[PDB]
Formats: sequence, C-alpha cells, structure tokens
Amino acid sequence: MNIFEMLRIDNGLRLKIYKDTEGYYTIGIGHLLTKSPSLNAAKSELDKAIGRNTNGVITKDEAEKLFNQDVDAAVRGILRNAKLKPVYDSLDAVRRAALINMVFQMGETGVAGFTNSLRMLQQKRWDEAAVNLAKSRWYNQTPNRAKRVITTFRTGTWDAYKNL
Ligand SMILES: [Cl-]
Ligand SMILES: [Cl-]
Repeated sequence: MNIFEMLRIDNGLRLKIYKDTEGYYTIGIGHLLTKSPSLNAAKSELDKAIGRNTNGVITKDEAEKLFNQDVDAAVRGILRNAKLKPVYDSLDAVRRAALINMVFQMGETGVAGFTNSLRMLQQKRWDEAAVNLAKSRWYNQTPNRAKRVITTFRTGTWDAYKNL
C-alpha cells in the first residue's frame, strides 16, 4: 500500500466532471477544478489543465497525470510549509502518508490550522491526537474517510485500507 493506492481508494476515479461532497466541480482522482458554480468555468479549467478541448471528459491516462501532479504538489506544499514540515519530518513512513492525504484533501492551509492535533502528532501522542482530529468539521462531513486517516495516524499501519 502506498500514498497513490491510498488516495485512489479515498477518491475513486471519474472520467467526466462531477460534483464532490461539497458541491464543487471535480474530475479524475479527486482533482478539484473550481469552487465556482459554473459548469463552464469548470469546463474552462479542465481544458487549461489538460491542454486540449475536452468537452468535460478525459481519458484514464490524463486522470493519472493530474493525479501524479497533485500528489507531487501536496508533498512540496508540506515541505515548504513552516508548520507542516516539522511534523512530517518527525513521522514514520505510514503516518507521513496520512498527512499527505489530509493535505491533498483540504490544502496546506486547511491542515496547518489543526494546531493542536499537529502538536500531538509531533509528540507521538497517537490516541490523543486521534481524539482531537475527530473534533472537526472534516470528521463530521466525511466521517468514513476521516476514520481511515485517523486510524492510520493512531496505529501507524495500513489496516484501515486493507480490504478496500
Ligand atoms: Cl493543473
Ligand atoms: Cl466519507
């Protein structure tokens, strides 16, 4: 199991533009196109991202390309963020993937906001962080996904993802 497989399980693969859980236009493996209500705007972002007139539909290969760019981007945003970097560096391989997952999902800004949980992770206080992480809109809006990520941080194994 690795980050790619992990996020593939959490995001699915869709070849036509769709609305994510917050109602935003997305495509592929969780690639947000725009927060804008306009399908046209979505359509425009997609063509620009792909480099072709897509008509709101992409191929598997194209989906995968956006996915690789997105994972890379998530890693670099962490490394560049002053609040994220130290946490990431203190963690083992499996827990690093849980941090990337959150960043991919909510952005570096969103995650950097979890001050208290970050601190507990940095201290290696797994159960306590797990409890803190759960007290969030994140956990209340997407509880299944959140539980998988949280379990990953608590246990440091891929158990939550095996079977999927
Ligand atoms: Cl892009
Ligand atoms: Cl969920």
